Amino acid sequence: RKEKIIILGSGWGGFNFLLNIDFKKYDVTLISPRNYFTFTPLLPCLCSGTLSVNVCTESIRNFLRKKNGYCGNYLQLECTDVFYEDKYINCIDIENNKVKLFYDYLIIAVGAKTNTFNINGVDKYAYFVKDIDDALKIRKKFLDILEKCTLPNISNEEKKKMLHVAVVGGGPTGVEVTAEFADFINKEVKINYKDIFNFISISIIEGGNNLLPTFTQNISDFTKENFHNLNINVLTNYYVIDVDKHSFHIQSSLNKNEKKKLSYGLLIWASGLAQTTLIQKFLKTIPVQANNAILKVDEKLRVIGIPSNNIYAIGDCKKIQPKLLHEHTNEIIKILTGNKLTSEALKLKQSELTKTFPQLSISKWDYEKNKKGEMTPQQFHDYLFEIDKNYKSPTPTAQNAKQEAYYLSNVFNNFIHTNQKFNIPSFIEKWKGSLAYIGNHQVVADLPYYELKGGRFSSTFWKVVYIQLLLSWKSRFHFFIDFIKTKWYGRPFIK
Amino acid sequence: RKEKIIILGSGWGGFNFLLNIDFKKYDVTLISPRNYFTFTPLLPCLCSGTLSVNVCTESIRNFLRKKNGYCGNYLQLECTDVFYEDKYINCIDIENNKVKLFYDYLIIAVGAKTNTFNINGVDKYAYFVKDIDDALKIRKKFLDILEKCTLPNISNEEKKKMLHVAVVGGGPTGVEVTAEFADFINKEVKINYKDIFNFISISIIEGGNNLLPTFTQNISDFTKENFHNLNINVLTNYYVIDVDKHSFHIQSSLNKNEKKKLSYGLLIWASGLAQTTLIQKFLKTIPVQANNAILKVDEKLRVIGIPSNNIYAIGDCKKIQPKLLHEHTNEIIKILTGNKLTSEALKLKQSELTKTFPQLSISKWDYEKNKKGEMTPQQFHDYLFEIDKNYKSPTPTAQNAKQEAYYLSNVFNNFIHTNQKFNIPSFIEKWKGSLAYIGNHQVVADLPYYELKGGRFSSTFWKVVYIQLLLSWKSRFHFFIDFIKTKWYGRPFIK
Ligand SMILES: Cc1cc2nc3c(=O)[nH]c(=O)nc-3n(C[C@H](O)[C@H](O)[C@H](O)COP(=O)(O)OP(=O)(O)OC[C@H]3O[C@@H](n4cnc5c(N)ncnc54)[C@H](O)[C@@H]3O)c2cc1C
Ligand SMILES: Cc1cc2nc3c(=O)[nH]c(=O)nc-3n(C[C@H](O)[C@H](O)[C@H](O)COP(=O)(O)OP(=O)(O)OC[C@H]3O[C@@H](n4cnc5c(N)ncnc54)[C@H](O)[C@@H]3O)c2cc1C
Ligand SMILES: Cc1c(-c2ccc(Cc3ccc(OC(F)(F)F)cc3)cc2)[nH]c2cccc(F)c2c1=O
Ligand SMILES: Cc1c(-c2ccc(Cc3ccc(OC(F)(F)F)cc3)cc2)[nH]c2cccc(F)c2c1=O
Ligand SMILES: Cc1c(-c2ccc(Cc3ccc(OC(F)(F)F)cc3)cc2)[nH]c2cccc(F)c2c1=O
Ligand SMILES: Cc1c(-c2ccc(Cc3ccc(OC(F)(F)F)cc3)cc2)[nH]c2cccc(F)c2c1=O
Ligand SMILES: COCCOCCOCCOc1ccc(C(C)(C)CC(C)(C)C)cc1
Ligand SMILES: COCCOCCOCCOc1ccc(C(C)(C)CC(C)(C)C)cc1
Ligand SMILES: COCCOCCOCCOc1ccc(C(C)(C)CC(C)(C)C)cc1
Ligand SMILES: COCCOCCOCCOc1ccc(C(C)(C)CC(C)(C)C)cc1
Ligand SMILES: [Mg+2]
Ligand SMILES: [Mg+2]
Ligand SMILES: [Mg+2]
Ligand SMILES: [Mg+2]
Ligand SMILES: [Mg+2]
Ligand SMILES: [Mg+2]
Ligand SMILES: [Mg+2]
Ligand SMILES: [Mg+2]
Repeated sequence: RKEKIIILGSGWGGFNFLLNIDFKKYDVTLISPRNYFTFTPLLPCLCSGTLSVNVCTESIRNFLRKKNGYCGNYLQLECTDVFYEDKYINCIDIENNKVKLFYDYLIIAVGAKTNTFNINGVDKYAYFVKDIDDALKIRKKFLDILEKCTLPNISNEEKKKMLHVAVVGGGPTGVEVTAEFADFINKEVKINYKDIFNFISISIIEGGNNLLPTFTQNISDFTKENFHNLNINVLTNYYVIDVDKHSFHIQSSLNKNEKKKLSYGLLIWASGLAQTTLIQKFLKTIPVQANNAILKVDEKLRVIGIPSNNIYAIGDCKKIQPKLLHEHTNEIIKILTGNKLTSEALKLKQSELTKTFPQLSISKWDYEKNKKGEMTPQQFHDYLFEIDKNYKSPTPTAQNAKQEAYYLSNVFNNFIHTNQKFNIPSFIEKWKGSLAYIGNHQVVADLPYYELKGGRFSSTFWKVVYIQLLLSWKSRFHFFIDFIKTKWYGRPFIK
Repeated sequence: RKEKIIILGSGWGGFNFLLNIDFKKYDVTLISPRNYFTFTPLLPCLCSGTLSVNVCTESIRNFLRKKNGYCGNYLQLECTDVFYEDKYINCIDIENNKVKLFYDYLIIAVGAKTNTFNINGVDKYAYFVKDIDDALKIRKKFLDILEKCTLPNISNEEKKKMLHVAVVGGGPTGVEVTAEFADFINKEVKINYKDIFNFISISIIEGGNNLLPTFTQNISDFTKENFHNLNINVLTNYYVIDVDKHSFHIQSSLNKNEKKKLSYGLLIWASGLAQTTLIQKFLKTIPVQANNAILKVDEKLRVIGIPSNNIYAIGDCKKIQPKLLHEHTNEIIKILTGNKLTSEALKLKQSELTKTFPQLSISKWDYEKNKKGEMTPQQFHDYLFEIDKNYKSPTPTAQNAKQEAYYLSNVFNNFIHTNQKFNIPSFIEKWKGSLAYIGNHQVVADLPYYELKGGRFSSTFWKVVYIQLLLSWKSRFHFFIDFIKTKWYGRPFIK
C-alpha cells in the first residue's frame, strides 16, 4: 500500500527522475509511448552515422530493478487526460484502447513537440530533428538521393537541385546537423560517390545575424568562418516563409522586399517547440491556468491551481512562477538585520532567502549592476517587485531537465513524509556550459570561465565531456567503439 | 572500348563475382535493387539481436575501387527484361523509370524469392526470413507483443495466445530462428518481462520426422532433444494448410484426417524458394527453355539456348545441365586405356574427363557402389547414360554460389581472350560442411570426416568458422564486438 507516483515521459526529466527515485519508499510507474530514453544531444551524430543508436538510447526496463531489490514499473501508454480532482489519468495504448490509472503523485515530464510556425508546406515536406526516428529518416533520405543521382537517367542540372541539403535553424542542432553532413560529404561520400560529389551543396538558414547566437560573439564568428571554409552556404539574416515540394522561399531579415526561391533535395527543420496536446488540454481544466500557453509550476515545481499539491511538472513542458518577493515585503524587511534597507543588506541574506525565492539567486539577479542605497519600505517593495519581474524560468534544456529531476526525486526521497517536510528548498539550476561540434574536427564550447574555439584538442575535450554525461556503461562502451569503428572503417552506408 | 560485364544481383553470387573479377581487364557494372550484400547465414542472429546489421552486411560501393587503380560501377536498378539477341537489358529504378543498358557479357545472379506454396493467408499474415529487413521486422514484432502484453487491459488467456511464436520449417533457418528466440526468451526477456515470461511459448512445425533433415540422424535427434529440454514444442510430422489472422491450421503427415487449430501471435515462415519474375519472363523468350521452371546452364555455367554464349547464370536462380556422357560414347571409349570397357577403366581416366563432364566426379558418381565388369559398347552407352541421369546440380547454398562466382570470375580473368580460352574446365563444387546453432550454447556441425554435437567448445568452433567466412575486416570487427556487447550488456530491446 505504498504511495503511488506516476511519471509521465521517458525523456530527460522522466528517465532521470526514475533513475533516482527510491523504489523502496514509493510505488513508481513510468508511462510513455516511448519505451526508451533518447540521449538528444547526440542526435546530429546519428544523421551522418558518426555514432549509432546504441550510444543514443537507453531501454527503460533495464533500469526498473534497483540494487536493493525493489522495483519500478513501466507502461507503454500515451496520457490523454489528467483529472486532478479525482487523482487519476486517462491513457491510450497503441491501438487506441483506453486505460485508466490512479495516482498519489503525478510527475508531468512530457516535453514538447515540433513547431512549424504554420508555415505552409513545412509539415508536408520538411524533416524534423527531434528523436531517433527523425535522425534516421534524415540519414536514409540523404543516402537515397545519392543513389538516385548516380543513375544515368538524370541531368547535371537536376542533380544540383536534388543534392542541395538545406538546414533551417542556426542554433546548436541546425549547426551540428550541418557540420556532420559536411564531414560525411567531404569524407565517405566524396570517396564512394566521386562522380556526383561536385554537385552536392549545403545551406544553413537563420533569421538572425549569428550562427550559435546563444554562444559568444567570437564563437559565432568562428563558426561562420569554419562553415565558409567548408563551402557551406551560410544564409544568416533569412527565414523560411513557404515550402513546396521541390523549392522553398526565404525572406531577408534586413529588407522585407527581398525574397529568394531555392531548389532543394532534403529540407531539415532543426528548430521550434510547441506544447503537447496533453498539456494544451490539461491547461483548460485548471481555472487559474485556463488561458495559459504553458504549464506554470511554483518554485518547488508544483503545478499551480491544484488544491492537493500532488501534481509536479519538470523539463520543457513547464515554466516556473516563483512565490513573489513583493507579496512578502514586510517579512523580508524583518529578516534583514543590517537595518538600513539597502540592496547590500538584501544580498547579505541571499543564502537564506534563496531557499524560498530563487529569483534572489546571484545567478538570477545581478546585485552589482542593481545596487540601491537606503530605501523606504515602499521603495523596497518596488525593488523586490523588479527582482520578481526579472526572474527567468530555467531554459528548456537537457541540463535543466536533469537537474530538476534529481532535485525533485531527492525531495521525494528525503523530505516528503519525513521531519524535513517543511524544509524543502526552492529549485535553483546551475549552468554548466554548452558544447557544439562545428565541422572539420572543430569543437566550440561556451563554459563558465572558459571559451573553446576549435583546435587539435577540442574534439578530445568533447569526447571527455560526453562520455561522462552518458547514463550507462553500455552507452559508454558503444561511444568508444563507434569512434574506433568510424576511424578505421568509416561511416556506414547501409539503409 | 573494354568489354562490358553486367552482373545482376548483389548477393552471394553477384558480390563474390565482383570481389574477384579483374577491373583492369573488364568494364564491370553490378546492377541490383539492393545496394548492399547480405551475409544470409547470420540472419537468425539478427532476429534475436545476438548480432547486429553491421556484421551481416557489406556496402557494394566499398568494393568498387581495387588496389590497382581500376574501378567497377554499381547502379541501383531492378532488371525486368533480358534481350539476348540484341545484347541489352531493360531495368527500372525505384520510381519505375525505365533504363536500357547494353552488355558484352551478362552474369545472372538474381537468386530466388519466398514461396508461400499458395497456402491461404501466409503472404498476408506470416513473416518471411530472407533478408535484413525481414529479420528486423520479426524482431520488432516480437518486441511489440511483449510490451502489449504488459498492459493491464489483457487477460492471461489472451496473453498465452499472443505470446505464442510459431516457426514453420524444420531446416537450418527455422531451427536457428527458434533457438535464438528460445535463448532471448530464457535470458533477457525473462529478466525484463518476468510477469509474462510464463505465458510465452514457441513451436516449430516441420512436415518430416526430423529437425535438420539434411544433417545426420544423430544430429537430428540431438536437436529435437535439445528443443524438448528447452520446452520448445516440436511439431515434426505436421505441415501448415491454412493461415488466419489469429490462428493457423496444421495437418498430420502420418494421418490425413488429423488436423489441429493453433492460436499464435507471431508466425515465421522459414522455408520456401520460388523463381524471380525476371527469370520467369526470361525463360519464355528462350525457345529451347520456354517451358522450364528454372534457368538451365551448361557445365561451364553458360545459359543454354543463347547462340552467342555470352549469358551466364550462377547461384540459386539456375540449375546445371551438363554435356551428356552418352552423346559422346565413342569418344570416351577411344580415350579409355586398354580394350576392356570396365567401370574401373572409366574411373582411371576420371581426372581428365571430369574437366569436361562434372557428373564423372567421385563427388557426383559412386564408382564403388556401381562397379561394372567388361561391357559391350551399347552397355557402356547405357552405363554412361546412368551417370548422366544421376547428376545433381549444385544445391542452392551460399557455399555453392560463392564457389561458382570464384570459378567464373577466374574464367573471365585467366581463360577468356587468352591462349587458354579452349582449356576452360567444367564447374565442380566442393562440399565444406554445414553448421547450425540449436540453442543453449549448443552448436552442431555436419562436416567431411567429423560430426559436432554440442558441448562446451561447440560455440567456440562456430565463432572460429564464421569469423573466417566474413568478407571484410569491418564485419569481423563487429562480429567480435557484438559478442563482447551481448556478454556484458545483453541483447538490446530498442525498436
Ligand atoms: C537535437 C537536439 C539536441 C539537443 N541538445 C541539447 C544539448 O546539447 N544540451 C541540452 O541541455 N539540451 C539539449 N537538447 C534539449 C533537450 O533534449 C530537451 O531540453 C529535453 O529533451 C527536455 O527534457 P523533457 O523530459 O522535458 O522532454 P523529452 O526529453 O523530450 O521527453 C519527453 C517524453 O515524454 C514522452 N511523452 C510525450 N507525450 C506524452 C504523453 N502524452 N504521455 C506520456 N508521455 C509522453 C515522450 O515520448 C518523451 O519520452 C537537445 C534537443 C534536441 C532535439
Ligand atoms: C536465412 C538464410 C540462411 C542461410 N544460411 C545458409 C548457410 O548457412 N549456408 C549456405 O551455404 N547457404 C545459406 N543460405 C542460402 C544462401 O543465402 C543462398 O543460397 C544464396 O543467397 C544464393 O546466392 P544468390 O547470389 O544466388 O542469391 P542472393 O544471395 O539472394 O542474391 C540475389 C541478389 O539478386 C538481387 N535481385 C533480385 N532480383 C533482381 C533483379 N530483378 N535485378 C537485379 N537484381 C536482382 C537481390 O537483391 C540480391 O541482391 C541461407 C539463406 C537464408 C535465407
Ligand atoms: C548498421 C547501421 C544502420 C542501419 C541498421 C539497420 C538497418 C535496417 C534495414 C532496414 C530496412 C532495409 O531495407 C531496405 F533495403 F529497403 F532498405 C535494410 C536495412 C539500416 C541501417 N543505421 C545507422 C544509423 C546511424 C549510425 C549508424 F552507425 C548506423 C549503422 O551502423
Ligand atoms: C575527428 C572527428 C570527426 C570527423 C569525422 C569525419 C571527418 C571527415 C572529413 C572532414 C573534412 C575533410 O576535409 C579536410 F580534411 F580536407 F579538411 C576531410 C574529411 C572529419 C572529422 N567528427 C566528430 C563529430 C562529433 C564529435 C567529434 F569528436 C568528432 C571528431 O573528433
Ligand atoms: C540499436 C539496434 C537496433 C535498432 C536500431 C535502430 C532503430 C531505429 C528506430 C527506428 C524507429 C523508431 O521509432 C519507433 F519507436 F516508433 F519504433 C525507433 C528507433 C531501432 C532498433 N536493432 C538491432 C537489431 C538486431 C540486433 C541489434 F544489435 C540491434 C541494435 O543494436
Ligand atoms: C553463448 C552463445 C549464445 C547464448 C546466448 C544467450 C543465452 C541465454 C540463455 C539461454 C538459456 C538459459 O537457460 C538455461 F540456462 F537453462 F539454458 C539461460 C540463458 C545462451 C546462449 N548464443 C549463440 C548464438 C549463435 C552463435 C553462438 F556462438 C552463440 C553463443 O556462443
Ligand atoms: C547532463 O546534461 C546533458 C547536457 O549535455 C550538455 C553538454 O554540456 C556539457 C557541459 O557540462 C559539463 C561540465 C563538466 C563536466 C565534467 C566535470 C564531468 C567533465 C570535464 C572534466 C571534461 C569538465 C561534464 C559536463
Ligand atoms: C552505473 O552508473 C553509470 C552512470 O554513471 C554516472 C556518473 O558517471 C560519471 C563518471 O563517468 C566516467 C566515464 C568514463 C570514465 C573513463 C574510465 C573513461 C575515464 C575518463 C572519462 C576520465 C577518460 C570515467 C568516469
Ligand atoms: C564460403 O561461405 C559460404 C557460407 O558458408 C557458411 C557455412 O559454413 C559451414 C562451414 O564450412 C566451413 C568453411 C570454412 C572452414 C574453415 C577452414 C575456414 C574453418 C576452420 C579452420 C575452423 C576449420 C570451416 C568450415
Ligand atoms: C581483406 O580481406 C578480407 C577477406 O578475407 C578473406 C580470407 O580470410 C581468411 C582468413 O580470415 C581470418 C579471420 C580472422 C583471423 C584472426 C586473426 C581473428 C585469427 C583466428 C581466425 C585464427 C581466430 C585470421 C584470419
Ligand atoms: Mg521526460
Ligand atoms: Mg529524451
Ligand atoms: Mg521535448
Ligand atoms: Mg517536460
Ligand atoms: Mg547475387
Ligand atoms: Mg545475399
Ligand atoms: Mg535468393
Ligand atoms: Mg542466383
